[PDB]
Amino acid sequence: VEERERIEKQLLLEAERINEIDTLAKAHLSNHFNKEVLLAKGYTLKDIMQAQRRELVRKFVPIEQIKAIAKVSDISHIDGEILEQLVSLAKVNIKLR
Amino acid sequence: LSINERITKELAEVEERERIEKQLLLEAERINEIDTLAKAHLSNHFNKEVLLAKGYTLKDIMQAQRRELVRKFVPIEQIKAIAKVSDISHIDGEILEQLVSLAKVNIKLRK
Amino acid sequence: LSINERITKELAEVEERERIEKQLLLEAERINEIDTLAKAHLSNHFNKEVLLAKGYTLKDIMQAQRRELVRKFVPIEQIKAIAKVSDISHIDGEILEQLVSLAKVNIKLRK
Amino acid sequence: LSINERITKELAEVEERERIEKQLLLEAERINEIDTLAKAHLSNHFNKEVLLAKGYTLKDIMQAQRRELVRKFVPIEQIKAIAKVSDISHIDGEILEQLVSLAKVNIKLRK
Amino acid sequence: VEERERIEKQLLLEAERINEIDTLAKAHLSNHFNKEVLLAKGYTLKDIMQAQRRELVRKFVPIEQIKAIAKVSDISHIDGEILEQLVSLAKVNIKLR
Amino acid sequence: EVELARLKVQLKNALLNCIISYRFHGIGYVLVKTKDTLIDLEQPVNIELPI
Repeated sequence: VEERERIEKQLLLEAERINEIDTLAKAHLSNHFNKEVLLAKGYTLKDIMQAQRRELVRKFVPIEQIKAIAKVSDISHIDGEILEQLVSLAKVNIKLR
Repeated sequence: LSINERITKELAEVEERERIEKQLLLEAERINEIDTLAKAHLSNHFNKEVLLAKGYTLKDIMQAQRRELVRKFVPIEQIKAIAKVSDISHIDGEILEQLVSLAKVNIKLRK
Repeated sequence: LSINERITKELAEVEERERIEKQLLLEAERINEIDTLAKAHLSNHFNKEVLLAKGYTLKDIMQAQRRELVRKFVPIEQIKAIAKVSDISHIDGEILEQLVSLAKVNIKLRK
Repeated sequence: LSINERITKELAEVEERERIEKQLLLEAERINEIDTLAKAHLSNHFNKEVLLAKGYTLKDIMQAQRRELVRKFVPIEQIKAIAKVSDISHIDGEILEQLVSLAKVNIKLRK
Repeated sequence: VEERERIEKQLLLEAERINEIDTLAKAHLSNHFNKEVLLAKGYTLKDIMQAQRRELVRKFVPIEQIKAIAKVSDISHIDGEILEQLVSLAKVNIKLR
Repeated sequence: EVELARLKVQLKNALLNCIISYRFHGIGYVLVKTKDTLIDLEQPVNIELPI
């Protein structure tokens, strides 16, 4: 049962990350990208989270860093820990902002 | 891509190992500080040269110097209360680091 | 499971229960030492009864009495050099045991 | 029921742990008055450290300290009356508790 | 026979609890919930006791604390250990009242 | 045996002066020091191990 316990631990960790992302995104980007309205438009939770992360990168992380570190100007298909690097850079940018 | 970000993780782990190298350097600095303490407060017979000639490991030399310094400066009442035992012969470790900190404090207040 | 396995399991169980009993006795003596130090060297306002009425755990009472004793007896330079910081509010543990031992011997030398 | 039932069963577990803690506090009081008598009124040779080095269980240490205190304070006539025999070597127990209470009364009136 | 003796001990314990609850409820809530009239209306003894307990909660324990400990606004189905918690809370509220 | 040997050493040291005083004055006194206060010396001793 400790396997399920650790699965629940990972669930808590991703839930906390989603919490941080939401609490910053609602106050930073817009109300149009709210979880309720996105779900009504018909996007899964992971799709909603990745779209919010990409919008966060497009707001804070500058395009030169997008096309140099992530090697592509379009964040439409860069998802992964490169997106993790981009959201970390966005966190640094909002910290210094 | 996924390869780029996994290699990023790889070199981040290498970065953590670099920090491990730094903390090794810090441990070496602590070692030379303990050597200075041993020279300043202990007999010439406990020198690293003669101990190595008698055939003791460097860690053994450091722990012997630390134990002697604790017995010399830290009074036996603190020694007993800290180690929960009077004997220091099997108290090498974090408790020994705490004891040698107490010995440093004792010499500082003595001066 | 053979006879030797039976004997070693029985001996291990007996030794474990003996160690648990010794731990209980050690906790008993620790409660004694906290009570006596609080009665002898610290004010009536820090009594276990009033602290429990204010709603603090027993371990919290013990560590608060220990910290107060350390501030009362152990000098600030000694605190800053044992615990590496002036504030004792986050030094509960083995280093707290060191500070309270230093206070225990401080009162002995004061007498 | 169900979820709250298991949480209230964990609460019953808390009750059990509190009962254990109270039993430990009672051990503290008893064994600690005994240790205070031992230190204050008996020789350094009967210290817990040296007795443990000689290899005696702590219960043996406490009963030996109690017997020595009874012989030191309580008169032989009182021993022969309350314990019904002169020898205390086989009187460990509730009768020993009564004898050490009498010894505490004796030292209180002696002071 | 000591098994029946302990059963009688538990019987006396719950009878004393019922008597205390009834004595306080008569002076606190109303006489419409008296044991005689409830029995005439056709409620078992345990049902009468639990209904009186729930009314005690609804009187002393305000609805906010009710939904706080019962975890549901309606005490209609929370009976059990939660109900015992709520009735002890009612005892506390009348003690401080 | 170690504590008893130390006690024996102190006993010999006391006994030397005890015998010297016995020969010079006619009486010699050795105090048996126990774990007691200075005021407790007046009280009698039933059973104790001397310090």
